[PDB]
Amino acid sequence: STLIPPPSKKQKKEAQLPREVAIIFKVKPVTRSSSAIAGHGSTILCSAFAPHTSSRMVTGAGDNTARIWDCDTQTPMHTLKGHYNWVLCVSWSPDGEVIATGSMDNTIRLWDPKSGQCLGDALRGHSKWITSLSWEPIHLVKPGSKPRLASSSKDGTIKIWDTVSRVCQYTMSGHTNSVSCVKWGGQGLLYSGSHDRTVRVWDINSQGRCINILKSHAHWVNHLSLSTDYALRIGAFDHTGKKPSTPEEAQKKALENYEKICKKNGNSEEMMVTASDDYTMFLWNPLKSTKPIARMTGHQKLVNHVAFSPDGRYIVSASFDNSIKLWDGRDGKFISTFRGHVASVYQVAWSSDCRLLVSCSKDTTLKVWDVRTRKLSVDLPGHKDEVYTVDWSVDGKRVCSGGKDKMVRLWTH
Amino acid sequence: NARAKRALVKREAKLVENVKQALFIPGQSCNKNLHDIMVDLSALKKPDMKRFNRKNDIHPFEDMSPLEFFSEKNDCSLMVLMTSSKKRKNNMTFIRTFGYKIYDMIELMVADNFKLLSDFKKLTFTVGLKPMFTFQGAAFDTHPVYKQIKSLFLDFFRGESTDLQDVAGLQHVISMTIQGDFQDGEPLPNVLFRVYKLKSYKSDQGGKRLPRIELVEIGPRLDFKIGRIHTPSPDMVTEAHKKPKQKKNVELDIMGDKLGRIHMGKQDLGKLQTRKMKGLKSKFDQG
Amino acid sequence: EMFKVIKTGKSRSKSWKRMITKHTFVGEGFTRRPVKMERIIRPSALRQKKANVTHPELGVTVFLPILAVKKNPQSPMYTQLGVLTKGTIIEVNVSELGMVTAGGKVVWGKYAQVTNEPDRDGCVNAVLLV
Amino acid sequence: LPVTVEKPIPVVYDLGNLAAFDSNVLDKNDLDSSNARREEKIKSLTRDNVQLLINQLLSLPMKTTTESVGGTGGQSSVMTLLQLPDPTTDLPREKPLPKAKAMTKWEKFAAKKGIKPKERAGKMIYDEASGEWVPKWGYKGANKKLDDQWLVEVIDPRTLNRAERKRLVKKNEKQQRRNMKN
Amino acid sequence: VQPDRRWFGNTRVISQDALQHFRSALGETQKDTYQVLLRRNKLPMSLLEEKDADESPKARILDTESYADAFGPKAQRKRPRLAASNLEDLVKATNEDITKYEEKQVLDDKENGWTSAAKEAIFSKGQSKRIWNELYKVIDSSDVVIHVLDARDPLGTRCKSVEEYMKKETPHKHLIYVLNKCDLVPTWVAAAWVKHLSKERPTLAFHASITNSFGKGSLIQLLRQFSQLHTDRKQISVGFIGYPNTGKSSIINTLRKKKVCQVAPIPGETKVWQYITLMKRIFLIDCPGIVPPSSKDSEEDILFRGVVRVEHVTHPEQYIPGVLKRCQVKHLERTYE
RNA sequence: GAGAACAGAAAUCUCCAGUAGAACAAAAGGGUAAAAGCCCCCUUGAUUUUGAUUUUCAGUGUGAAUACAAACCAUGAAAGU
RNA sequence: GGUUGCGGCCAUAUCUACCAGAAAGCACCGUUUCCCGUCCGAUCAACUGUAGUUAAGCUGGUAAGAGCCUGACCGAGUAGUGUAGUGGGUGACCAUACGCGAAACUCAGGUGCUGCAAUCU
Ligand SMILES: [Mg+2]
Repeated sequence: STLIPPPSKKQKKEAQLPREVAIIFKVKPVTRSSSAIAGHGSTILCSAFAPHTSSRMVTGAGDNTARIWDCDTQTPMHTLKGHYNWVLCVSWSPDGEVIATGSMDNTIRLWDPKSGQCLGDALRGHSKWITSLSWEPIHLVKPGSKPRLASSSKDGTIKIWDTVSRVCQYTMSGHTNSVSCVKWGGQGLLYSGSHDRTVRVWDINSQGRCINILKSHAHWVNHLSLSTDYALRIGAFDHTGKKPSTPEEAQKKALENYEKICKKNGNSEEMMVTASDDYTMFLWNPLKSTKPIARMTGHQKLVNHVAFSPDGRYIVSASFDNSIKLWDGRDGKFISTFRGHVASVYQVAWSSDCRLLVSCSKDTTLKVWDVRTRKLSVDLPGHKDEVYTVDWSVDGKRVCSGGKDKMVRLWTH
Repeated sequence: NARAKRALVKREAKLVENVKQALFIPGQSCNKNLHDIMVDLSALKKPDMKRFNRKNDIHPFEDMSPLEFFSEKNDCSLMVLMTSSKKRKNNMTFIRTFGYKIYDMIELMVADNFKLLSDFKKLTFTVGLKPMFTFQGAAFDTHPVYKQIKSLFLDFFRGESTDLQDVAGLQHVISMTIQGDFQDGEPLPNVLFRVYKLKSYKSDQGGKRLPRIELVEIGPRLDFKIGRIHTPSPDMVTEAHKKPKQKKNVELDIMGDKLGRIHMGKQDLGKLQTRKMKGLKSKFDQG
Repeated sequence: EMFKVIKTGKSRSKSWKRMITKHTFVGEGFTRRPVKMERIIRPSALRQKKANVTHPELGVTVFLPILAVKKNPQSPMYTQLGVLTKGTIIEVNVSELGMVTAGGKVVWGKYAQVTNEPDRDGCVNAVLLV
Repeated sequence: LPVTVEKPIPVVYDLGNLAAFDSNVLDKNDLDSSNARREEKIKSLTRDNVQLLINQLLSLPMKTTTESVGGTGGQSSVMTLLQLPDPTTDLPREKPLPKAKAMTKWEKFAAKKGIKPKERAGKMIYDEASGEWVPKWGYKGANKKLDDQWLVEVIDPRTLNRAERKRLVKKNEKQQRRNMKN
Repeated sequence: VQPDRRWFGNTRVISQDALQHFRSALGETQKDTYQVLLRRNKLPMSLLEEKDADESPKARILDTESYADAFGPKAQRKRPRLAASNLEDLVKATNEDITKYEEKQVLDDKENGWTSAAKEAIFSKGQSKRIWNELYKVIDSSDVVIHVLDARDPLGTRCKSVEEYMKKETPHKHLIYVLNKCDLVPTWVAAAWVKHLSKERPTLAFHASITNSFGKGSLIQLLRQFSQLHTDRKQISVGFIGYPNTGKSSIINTLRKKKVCQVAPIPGETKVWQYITLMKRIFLIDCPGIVPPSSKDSEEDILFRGVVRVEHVTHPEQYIPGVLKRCQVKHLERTYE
């Protein structure tokens, strides 16, 4: 090993002298690993902590049987079954009353957390494998009604789903290529990326009618994201994790948590961002204008992920150049470039306190950065192969990760 | 056979020597209170410490051979023989060795006012931490006898010479002070060995990070009286201080580059005389 | 072979010289020996600072700098001379491949064995030793 | 209450031994054994010295490392530790340095000739007329294989080979004892 | 090759903290001109490379529409890309392009049908790869290359593109500057030249002559220091390089205090390199003058530099006017007279 | 000591007694006690590099040994070894 | 004051024969579904506390019991031992001094204390 060169003898003589006397809510960072959890014999493709508690968690994989996990015991809990193809993606409802996942097969299957049994007949209609999912935010939802579940597929069509009737209340085919992702914003206007090098805001309130079509990327859009996505995903589940006493209380708490972040500038205008393969990223304010507020750029290779900070003050994105790049959340201005990964980054998840950002890459050793110091915090080796996915618990008590090693691993302070 | 090789490597002059082992030797005259003071001093010396239940009649000032023999048989270069007599009551003859040969000797008889560790507050005292030292008085840096006592206490209690240390391990601080200043040629004032448990509290008036310090004595308390002394011969002083020893205009530049330097000196250009070209001379002209 | 008999001087009788006829990793700090002391010769055209190491895992192949000649069979004095000759092991900068050993100490070098004969082509292919 | 401390003579510091020394004159009256307060003044002086040492030790640069799981002896990333300068207080050596080196009558002859140190590459060497390597030392040896062969084509020759091996071993032990003599 | 855990045994693994330390130290790499490298420690430079930037080269457009859809019988690119936002902006961009095109045409023999006469071969020197191979040989064989520069015009004597090769392929080489022929220029001019070139190279002053000469002792002490810096090498070779007729052979004869190398005013006197010894700890070397070809070589400027022998020029008279461009009229009047 | 078909003073088996005149390469000799002795399970290492000496003369950012120190190794739950 | 876990001193703590242990806490105990290992569920591993026992281990008390330990200005500043002087003698060696400085023996005493957390009529 090439150890750091020993200090010069003059440096030791200087160190011998007296020196440098001068009379003149928070999440604990993860720093340690946990026992591996054996499970289905296939590489994990996705993971998502339960919004209401870190003890529950679920992960997809190449095995058809999704496996919920009891993080407190690091043991399998009520393994899911029914799919006949790979579980390409998984997502929890913001209320937490129902789970949703997207199989490589066209079928989609809601699940009940209390037992893991499938919630009715599998959703169907897509001509190609599911790409992403986005539950409707609870604050938009009226009390006493289950949130709608957005869906997307490689064909590029999107079909809003009514979870109660298990039927597609709406459908669209405005994208000529695959929809890389979709998200349900809190303003009531849908947004989604596409492989056709185009983005199209949609107004679900107007029977799904389209209203705008962005067109600035030189290459296909990837991983569309919004500053409000954290509040829209957590479902008004504060870090304490207490369940609201009534559904109307849940609606009020969700509207309050959304207004707290939407009005950071004194006005309700959530920021939006869209990663692209052209080594560029663009801030977006679709309600304000059809053109980007700024053209973020600098990565030497295609960005693989983007994630707004929970407060929205900062933007960050994974890249194939092995150097995550922070950006300002208000204007997209460059801040600092993280480094250390030996291989292309895949995805990252912001800490609930916003002071840290867990990350993973094709290199077996996932890492987490302390954004406040703009420097690496602590490496997290242990995975035997690529860490395809990582996620942070909403309370911050624990972190989970998957990979090609077929050995799920949890992490906590 | 390999197990003997490890003991031989332990009994060898390593370039970075392991911390010297201690071997207290109770005396045939030793009083039970002296044995208690010995156990109290040994408790600070753990884990590098040893004991011998058998009583002994060692006379280090009259015959050093048995001490040199036991130091080799036990691989404990340090030694502290307990002793007592009608004159040298509660004697404590500390000893040191270089190569198992005698290096120096000094008497440190305990005062009657000694207090056992049990007669103090029962604060936690983690074993194996390196004690801090806080010597007091100018004589320690000048008087040869007090300098020898300081070097002995440092070699005995410094512990491992680690290149790095946690702040959490500073749970205690050894302390010593001479019994006042004395004019040259006066009898040496008795040494006052002391120990204290560290404490910390928020300052609010001396820096955002520096905490206020506080001390709570834990003992053992002792007030050694100086007696007979012996010093190494000068050749031993030279052999014992040699560095292991295991470059001009060269240095290891940061990033490991071995950048040199030419250090070119001043060079006046006025010594040179420009060629007297025909076009520069004023003797030729036209018009 | 492997030692051409170079001849020198107005009368080519002793010739006092030999020269390698095959590729060699002279090293970054070569600083050619003065010709009067120069018996062996490793001409720069035959030298190479890189080798086309291929990683059996993932099927990937990447051109990487050579680092050192570790073990040359057949009189490893050739390994002292840096000759590869279709089988010599050589250290390589594997950092481009993203290898990372357990414990977080990222790898940046790994052994590799040349396969193609350097004499028959200018490329220096090698299979990575996983 | 304040952590600040000062003396007319600045305290000497040795951060490598975690030691400090105070040259300031002691008060003979406070140190008298008869005084009931004698312990209190010594305790206050030790507290001031420890406060000065903590003010010095806290200023030292601290190491940091990202390694946290599977470190053999590395410090935890949450942990931080002072970079102690090497001690300035020289102390006597425990044992004389092992300077009793000897050429053993061979290194001089090697310097006198072109002989070079052994490659130290490995004991293993391929066996003749066999599909598997037979190490020459540290394991089943081909040199001892001659005793195991069913026929030698020539007193038993294997006993002569064992006698030659014992003769070489005794010659090596004799050369070692002869080098021990010097 | 016997099997072993080595070869499939790890060798160069390094902690990430050392990588972060080298990344933090990459900004402290600035070096004084007196400083000279002796060894470059092996580090994973590829991980420490890729400094922050905001350029983001062009995206791989071929992946979406490589050749067929963009054009050809299929011609699936029905519409132009980027959908220009407005006709008024279109007219503005067209007027701007027309103005830029007119400005480009404003920048500038065939009309009569005559063609320029073929260039004389003498100007090609020193091309033909011979002196270039000799230069590469003396550079590889020299522990410390040195580059002499004419005092009359050191900036025009520079052998650019070669110093970059010495910096890249052979970082250890020092390539110290030398400034000979100080006697032919005013001393303040040489002082300003050494002050300007001191930022990069020592630019030690010199005036070669077997008779009395300036700076021989300073250059000798500098060579002795460089030999002291390479005690492990067992000696330190040195090799003069520069433009033809730079006095390298004269500087070597001055360092030897003897007419060792042949020396003539004609640029080509140094037909081949020859080894030389002094103090037994260092070996002088020299190569024929190098002339890095470039389109800006401005042949007449090649002649004013002395690289070409004037005897072979087909039209010596046509170069006369340019000599007045440099020399002051008063000197040409006083000299001739 | 009490005993056990053949079996007795010497076979192998059982219970109560043992500071260990057990086997620890051992020599003066201190000493090993849930071992440093007996039984059972898993295993390479003559691995890589950083410096200071060693002679060499394609003397070489090491081309190779000696000593230094970091990775890697085997084991255990770990301390640690 | 009893007791469980971790301990410090390491026989004032160990060995032999009896007696007591009210309440509380080990332990003995009952079993082989499961993890687990032995020829043997004897030890080891596991099962709940169920049928019981203070019969043992264990905590205490007794004994002209065996060893051990403590301090006394007890031997004793004694014996032993280096030191000077021709002080006596051919001399070894003997009295005179201050140093280092014992032990057998004698006297009196004892047959475990002590820290942390917890619990108990
Ligand atoms: Mg010339």
